[PDB]
Amino acid sequence: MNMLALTIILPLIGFVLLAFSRGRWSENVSAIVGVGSVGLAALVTAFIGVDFFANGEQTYSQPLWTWMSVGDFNIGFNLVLDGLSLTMLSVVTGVGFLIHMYASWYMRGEEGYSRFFAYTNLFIASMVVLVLADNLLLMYLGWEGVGLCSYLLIGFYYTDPKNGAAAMKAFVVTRVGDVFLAFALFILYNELGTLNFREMVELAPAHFADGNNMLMWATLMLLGGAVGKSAQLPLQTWLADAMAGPTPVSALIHAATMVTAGVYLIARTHGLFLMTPEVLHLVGIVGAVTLLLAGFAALVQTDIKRVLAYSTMSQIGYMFLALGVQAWDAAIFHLMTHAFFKALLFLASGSVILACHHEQNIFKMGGLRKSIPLVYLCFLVGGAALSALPLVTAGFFSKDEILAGAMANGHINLMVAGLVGAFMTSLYTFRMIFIVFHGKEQVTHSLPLIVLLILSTFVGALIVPPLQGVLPQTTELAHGSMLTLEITSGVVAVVGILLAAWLWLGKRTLVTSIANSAPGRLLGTWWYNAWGFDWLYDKVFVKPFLGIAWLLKRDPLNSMMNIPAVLSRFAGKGLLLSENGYLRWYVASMSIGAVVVLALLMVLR
Amino acid sequence: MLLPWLILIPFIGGFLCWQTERFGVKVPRWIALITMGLTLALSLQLWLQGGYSLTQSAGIPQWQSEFDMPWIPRFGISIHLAIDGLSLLMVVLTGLLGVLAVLCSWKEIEKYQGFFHLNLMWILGGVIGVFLAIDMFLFFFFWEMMLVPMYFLIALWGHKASDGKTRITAATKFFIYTQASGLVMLIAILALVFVHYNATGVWTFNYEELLNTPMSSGVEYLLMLGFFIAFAVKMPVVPLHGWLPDAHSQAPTAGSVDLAGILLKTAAYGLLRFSLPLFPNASAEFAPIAMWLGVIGIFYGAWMAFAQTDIKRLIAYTSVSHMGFVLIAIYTGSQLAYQGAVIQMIAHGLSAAGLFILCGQLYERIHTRDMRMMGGLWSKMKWLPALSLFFAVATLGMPGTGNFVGEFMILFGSFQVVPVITVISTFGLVFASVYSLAMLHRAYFGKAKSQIASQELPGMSLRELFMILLLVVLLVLLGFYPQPILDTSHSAIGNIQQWFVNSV
Ligand SMILES: CCCCCCCCCCCCCCCCCC(=O)OC[C@H](COP(=O)(O)OCCN)OC(=O)CCCCCCCCCCCCCCCCC
Ligand SMILES: CCCCCCCCCCCCCCCCCC(=O)OC[C@H](COP(=O)(O)OCCN)OC(=O)CCCCCCCCCCCCCCCCC
Ligand SMILES: CCCCCCCCCCCCCCCCCC(=O)OC[C@H](COP(=O)(O)OCCN)OC(=O)CCCCCCCCCCCCCCCCC
Ligand SMILES: CCCCCCCCCCCCCCCCCC(=O)OC[C@H](COP(=O)(O)OCCN)OC(=O)CCCCCCCCCCCCCCCCC
Ligand SMILES: CCCCCCCCCCCCCCCCCC(=O)OC[C@H](COP(=O)(O)OCCN)OC(=O)CCCCCCCCCCCCCCCCC
Ligand SMILES: CCCCCCCCCCCCCCCCCCCC
Repeated sequence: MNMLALTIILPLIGFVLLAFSRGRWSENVSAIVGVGSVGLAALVTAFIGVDFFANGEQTYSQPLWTWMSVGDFNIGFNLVLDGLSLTMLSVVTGVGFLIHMYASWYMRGEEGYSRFFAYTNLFIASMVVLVLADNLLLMYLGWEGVGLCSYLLIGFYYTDPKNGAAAMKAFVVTRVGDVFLAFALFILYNELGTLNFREMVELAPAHFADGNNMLMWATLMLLGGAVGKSAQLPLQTWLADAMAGPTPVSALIHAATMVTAGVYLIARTHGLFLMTPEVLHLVGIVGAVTLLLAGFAALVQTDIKRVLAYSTMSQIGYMFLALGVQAWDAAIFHLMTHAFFKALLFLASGSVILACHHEQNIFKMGGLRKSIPLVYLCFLVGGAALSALPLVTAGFFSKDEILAGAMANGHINLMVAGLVGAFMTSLYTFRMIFIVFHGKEQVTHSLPLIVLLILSTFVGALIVPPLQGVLPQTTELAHGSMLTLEITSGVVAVVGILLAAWLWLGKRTLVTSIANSAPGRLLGTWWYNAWGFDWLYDKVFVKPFLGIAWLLKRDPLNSMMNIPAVLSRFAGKGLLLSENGYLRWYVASMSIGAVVVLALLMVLR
Repeated sequence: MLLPWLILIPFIGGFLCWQTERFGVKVPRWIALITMGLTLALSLQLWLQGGYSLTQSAGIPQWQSEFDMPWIPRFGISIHLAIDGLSLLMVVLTGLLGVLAVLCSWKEIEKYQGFFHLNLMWILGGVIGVFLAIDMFLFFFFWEMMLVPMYFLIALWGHKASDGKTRITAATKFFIYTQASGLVMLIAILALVFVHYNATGVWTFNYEELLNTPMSSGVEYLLMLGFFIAFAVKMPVVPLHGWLPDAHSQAPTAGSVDLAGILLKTAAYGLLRFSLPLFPNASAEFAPIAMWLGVIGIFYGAWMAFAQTDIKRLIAYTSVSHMGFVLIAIYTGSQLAYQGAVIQMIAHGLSAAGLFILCGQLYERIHTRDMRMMGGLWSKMKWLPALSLFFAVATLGMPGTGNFVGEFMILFGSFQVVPVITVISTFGLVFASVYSLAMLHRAYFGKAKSQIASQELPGMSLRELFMILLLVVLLVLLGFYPQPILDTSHSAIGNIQQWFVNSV
């Protein structure tokens, strides 16, 4: 348990070694250093979990040094480990290790192998810092490190400028989220005098007994930071473009590290949200709206990576819905299970891309179960877990827990939105699966695929996160109520899969009739561009920024301050006309000056 | 007692740099290196012997070291030097940047580099004298003396690619800006001295005696305005900033002029040391104007940096934005914001030094500074694009670098004082990330946009790599462990803050 800092130090050492190697080492040595750093972090995490369960799930605090100390402003470089922290650390280290082995197989023969593994090691270290921090500023260090590593890894193929544009857009949108998070940090320090999570929770109800306005502002800004990192409303526009990077980058961003940071932030600061119930309801509403919009967007995508990105947005919306209905255990459970099956789906999609030429439209391929069957099976159980196939997948149990928590607290509208989103999830998932894999044809990586294959089944649901004593328990439904809830969710998922089979497996006559219809074409164009949010942000933020830059590029203030120089030049040129060289004019000017001096003396006498 | 030698070792070293050129043309660089290393060693020895961490705030004046000598006794003018924690940090940074400026001009083996090194050492000695002088005439004297070798270095040793007329114009614009603003400050100093003489009857330019000067509101505002005009020109504060990208663009290509007397924040130190304690009420009334000027500086400098096609002008406008943050911090009256301003000054010096040195090396490799003629330079160079990526990550305020510590403590204290200005400034941090990523993508990523960027380039040598990696290590250590720096400046910053808020 005293090796808690090793989970940061080993990925940091891996990043430093692989960065300063600069591609000089061989592929095997670079793979050994990177994958072994993440694997040693995972092994230390396993030992930490065994020690954590040895002393009865007691919270362990390991301070290292004091980061900042200016009077009452005291920020510590301290790590903490509770059940939520252990769950996030285990998910991050284990899933990142599996993705690292798959990337060691996958990135063979590519330029920047060691640079890729240095960046992923820094990503792992940043996320471990994020989830292990005991105060908000150290968690902000992990937050920005995760955002920077995401920017470095999305634009990994730097020669294509559109990869760099996608990475820049992801960094800028997430930095807007980080600015909202910074606002939350400023408000919380100004009110409570501390940024330690436990200390803020203790000191909040005494300080905010008179007024609660600043606490509502702080929780609203915390939600803004969370939706920045988790790609929710209204900062969700970067994920589908962040698909520009390599496949293990997408697996790391969507399963292990990046999009789960907002869910972890809301769950960690759950007490402050519990004292602001309207903001928590807003968290749930944002999750519901985001999952509905993401499902509708994923319904009409023509790319596997875009479908998986909007599916990730929908599942993070499910976790935000669980947080907003005060089903915290369900949110973390769905976080872990979604990490499993989304990592499996993204690695399977990368194997598909490697096997079938370059990246392609989904309608170009077809009948791919015969050629590449093991990755078809991986896609099958990944989509079954994504669509919450009952009694055989962990995603079914996670979504059932979320919906039961929504129903038990009286959030009927959020539960209805979750059921509709589950129907659409089955629809888009098996639409993509049946289009890509059905139709007419036109050991370093097998082991992570097998492990994520097993963890996407009910074996993943057998793992229970130890959130006793960290998060409050959700209210239990009546046995009949959760029974019919389970039957309704399973029936909705099975009906959605059957409708996807009826719509896309055979000759898509009704689907093509709907798509070519004018309202259908309009709705498909609207949902394909993710409801026009990218267009709105380009018109509202990007275009006036570029316009003001073009208007200011000549430095108008510099010219305004250069005005006295041109005035001096003009006045000197005008005064030099008096020096015409004529003696009679010099005499006349002397007499003019005599007249002026005499008149001035007589006026002011 | 060592403070006169802290000023005099650069001057004697520059004289020896000029004098030793007859012994060989590779000699004056060694003399300059030993001179700046001796100055840095004396500064570090003063840091060790000062005991700044255990020093408590006793009120202005409180000096860890002091030196006095009569200079012009008719006006009560003395060579009066004094060091405390803030000035000690500034002097240590000056010595380190002077060593880097000597090391960066190591390969210039021309026929008149003795005069080059003499001008560099005279600039560094003038900067140290600015940081040490607590006599107002002596402070003004150093403030104006360090601009003549600046003018001559830009005008004669500047950017060789540009025409001579462009270098003359940039040097003249810089000199006119700085010296006219200094003369306005001299008018304010003289009027303050005359007010004190009318109140008491003695001739003094001593800053300790001029602190207790009773004056009406309106006189104090005008004296504050003269001081602020000088500091705002040299900070820079918009719209008195236009000299800075021109001076940076026509500075010598290695960038020793950039490090030696531009990236040392004498104006923020002057605002903290002189403007706030001498005129606390006038600064309190001026605070909203100065904060909004800082906000405008942040966003204007960010937009100007984005619009640049030259890297040097881009980095100069980044300096404008970060100094806008420091200017916001100075007028808060918050101890946390002041400590953040100190950290931001040091970290910006380090990060901008790294950026300017890397830009000079890139210009040596590719012989152009237009970003439209490069691209994809990550695949062509060995060390430079990765270190440039690290330094661009530093100037956007990434945690793990000292820039984040600086501006985030600034924003914490400022939100404790002024919330609206703080939230607008954090959106300024978003703008900073925008311009840093834009420069990185224009220079090193993408494909080659010309012929010079499409070929393999020679790697960095051991000396350039050593100084860049030293800056990297210092920035990372400042980001992760800023506590010794905060403990060094804690007493002086506390004295200034207590004087500012106890007299308002
Ligand atoms: C606390 C846990 C983490 C928490 C979150 C932290 C987030 C903020 C971290 C800030 C540090 C900077 C992050 C970004 C650095 C990017 C550098 C980079 O791209 O390095 C890769 C590059 C090798 O790439 P490659 O393409 O193979 O080679 C180039 C040409 N052949 O590499 C190279 O070419 C060589 C190396 C270049 C510089 C590498 C980074 C320097 C800064 C970090 C190490 C500093 C030194 C260590 C000691 C510090 C003091 C104790
Ligand atoms: C209801 C609203 C809720 C909140 C919504 C927040 C939306 C945040 C902004 C989303 C859009 C960000 C898009 C960033 C794209 C970056 C990638 C890109 O397109 O790069 C192109 C360009 C590169 O620059 P360059 O190299 O010069 O050009 C080469 C040629 N292309 O680079 C550029 O063109 C750079 C353009 C930068 C634009 C930055 C705009 C920042 C605006 C922040 C506003 C925050 C508002 C907070 C809420 C306020 C409420 C009143
Ligand atoms: C905050 C505002 C109030 C306080 C201000 C304090 C003063 C310091 C800060 C402001 C200084 C502004 C200086 C503006 C001019 C800068 C110098 C310059 O541009 O020099 C270059 C120029 C020659 O270059 P070029 O354009 O090529 O001309 C060739 C012509 N055949 O050179 C020339 O053309 C000749 C230039 C002669 C000198 C310039 C005029 C000086 C006038 C007095 C300045 C004092 C402030 C006056 C009020 C300013 C506005 C409020
Ligand atoms: C072009 C660039 C340079 C700018 C132009 C040159 C400077 C112009 C300064 C204008 C000053 C106007 C003063 C108007 C009132 C004068 C009469 C008066 O009321 O005198 C009162 C007082 C003398 O009586 P006393 O017994 O001393 O009263 C105690 C009060 N302290 O009087 C005193 O104690 C003396 C008061 C002196 C006030 C300060 C004067 C200089 C201030 C710094 C420079 C101006 C501000 C910055 C530049 C502006 C933009 C360019
Ligand atoms: C070749 C052409 C181009 C070159 C040349 C251009 C022009 C150069 C000259 C420019 C300066 C003009 C004079 C400015 C100072 C005027 C001073 C003044 O009017 O003072 C009146 C009064 C004096 O104070 P009094 O009332 O006597 O105090 C005792 C009562 N308690 O004062 C007061 O009561 C207080 C007044 C406070 C404000 C006075 C100064 C205003 C300055 C405006 C610009 C700066 C604005 C702030 C900074 C912005 C950012 C730099
Ligand atoms: C003026 C230039 C400043 C550069 C940044 C310096 C930042 C401070 C670095 C101090 C050393 C940090 C690592 C060693 C810590 C030793 C702790 C001793 C007590 C336990």
